[PDB]
Amino acid sequence: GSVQIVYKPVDLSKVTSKCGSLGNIHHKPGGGQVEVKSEKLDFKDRVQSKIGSLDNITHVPGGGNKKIETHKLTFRE
Amino acid sequence: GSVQIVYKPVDLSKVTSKCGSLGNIHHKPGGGQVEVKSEKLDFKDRVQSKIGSLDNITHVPGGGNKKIETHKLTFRE
Amino acid sequence: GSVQIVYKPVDLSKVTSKCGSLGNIHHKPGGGQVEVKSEKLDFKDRVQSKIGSLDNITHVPGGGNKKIETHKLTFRE
Amino acid sequence: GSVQIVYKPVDLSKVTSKCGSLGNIHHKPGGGQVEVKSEKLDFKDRVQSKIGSLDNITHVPGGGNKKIETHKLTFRE
Amino acid sequence: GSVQIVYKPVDLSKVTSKCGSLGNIHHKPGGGQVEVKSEKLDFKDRVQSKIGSLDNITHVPGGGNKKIETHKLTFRE
Amino acid sequence: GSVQIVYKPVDLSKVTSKCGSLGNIHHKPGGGQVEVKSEKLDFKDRVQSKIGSLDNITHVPGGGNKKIETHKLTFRE
Amino acid sequence: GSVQIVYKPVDLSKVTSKCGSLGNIHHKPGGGQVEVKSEKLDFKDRVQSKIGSLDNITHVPGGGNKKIETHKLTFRE
Repeated sequence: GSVQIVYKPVDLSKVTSKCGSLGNIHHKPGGGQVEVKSEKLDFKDRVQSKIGSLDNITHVPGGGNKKIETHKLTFRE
Repeated sequence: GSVQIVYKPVDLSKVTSKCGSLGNIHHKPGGGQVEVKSEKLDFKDRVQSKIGSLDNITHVPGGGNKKIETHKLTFRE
Repeated sequence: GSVQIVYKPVDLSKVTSKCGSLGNIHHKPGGGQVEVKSEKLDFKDRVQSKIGSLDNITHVPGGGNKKIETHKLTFRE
Repeated sequence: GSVQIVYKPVDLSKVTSKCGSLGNIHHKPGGGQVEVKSEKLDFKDRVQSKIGSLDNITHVPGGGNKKIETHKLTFRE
Repeated sequence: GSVQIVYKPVDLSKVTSKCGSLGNIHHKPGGGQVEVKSEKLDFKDRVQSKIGSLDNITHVPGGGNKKIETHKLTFRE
Repeated sequence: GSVQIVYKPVDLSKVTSKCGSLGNIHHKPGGGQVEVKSEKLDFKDRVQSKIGSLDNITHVPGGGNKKIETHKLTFRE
Repeated sequence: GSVQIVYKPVDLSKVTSKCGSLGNIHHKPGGGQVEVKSEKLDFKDRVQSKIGSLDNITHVPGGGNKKIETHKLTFRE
């Protein structure tokens, strides 16, 4: 009683982006006020806590393109 | 009772980005005020805590492109 | 009862970025005020804590492109 | 009952970035004020704590490109 | 035809201020951004021009009290 | 036709200020950004021009009190 | 036709300030950024021009008190 498994994922994908020009991009924030009053914090296992923040990203890629691919062959006899 | 497994992922992907020019990108923040009053913090295991922050990224790649790929063959007899 | 396993990941990927020019990129922050009052901190195991910060990245790569790939064949008889 | 395992990852990847010119990149921060009042800190095991910081990176690579690859064959009889 | 003029201003004024204590006075500004683009300026005769300014007075007198008094006898025959 | 003029300003004024204590006075500015682009400036006669300034006075007198008094007898026959 | 003029300003003024103590006065500025681009400047006659300045006075007198007094008898026959 043979088990024969044949995983053959072929992937000829493409992800592609032509641009002429990005040009004028002003990002001109006027100041903030933030206040946070915590007493106790217990974080445990897997955490990300951005607590009490005032911030400004200006993320201008020259085409940001992204491809994700997850293959998984679990087997249990 | 033979177990024959054949994992053959072929991947001819591409991720691609032409640009002419990025040009003018002003990022001109006006100042902040942040206040954070914590008493106790216990972090444990796996943490990232950006607590009480005032900050300014200007991330301008010449095309940022990204490809992720995770293969996994677990087997349990 | 033979176990025959054959992991053959072929990967002909590419990640690619042409640019003409990046040019003018002003990042001109006006000053901050940050205040943080913690009493106790116990970090343990795996931590990253940026506490009480005021900061300014200007990360301008000439195309930042990135490829991740994780293969894993666990086997338990 | 023979166990035959054959891990043959072939990887013909490429990560690539042409640029003409990066050119004008001003990073002109105006000063900060930061205050941090901690009493006790106990860090343990694996930590990174940037506490109470005011800072300015200007990271301008000539194309920063990065490839990660982790292979792992655990086996337990 | 005699002209007899008799100016007799008597002034027994007082201006007065008792205080116990002034005590805690925090003046904690978070930073600014100002931009001014003038081409031509011609000022003439009597001017005060504070142009393009970012500033912070903290004027804490121990009682500031002020008395003005202007007398004037013009005469034209 | 005699002209008899008698200017007799008597002035018994007082300006006065008792204080116990001035005590805590924090003046803690977070940094600025100022930009001024003028082409031509012609000032003439009587001018004061504070152009393009970023500044911080902390003027704490021990009672600042001030008295002004201007007398003037013009006469034209 | 005699002109008889008698200017008799009597002035028994006082300006006065008792204080116990001035005590804690922190003046803790965080740095600035100033930019000024002028082409031509012609000042003439009576000028004061503080152009392009970043500065910090901490003027703490032990009571600053001030009295001004201007007398003037012009006469034209």
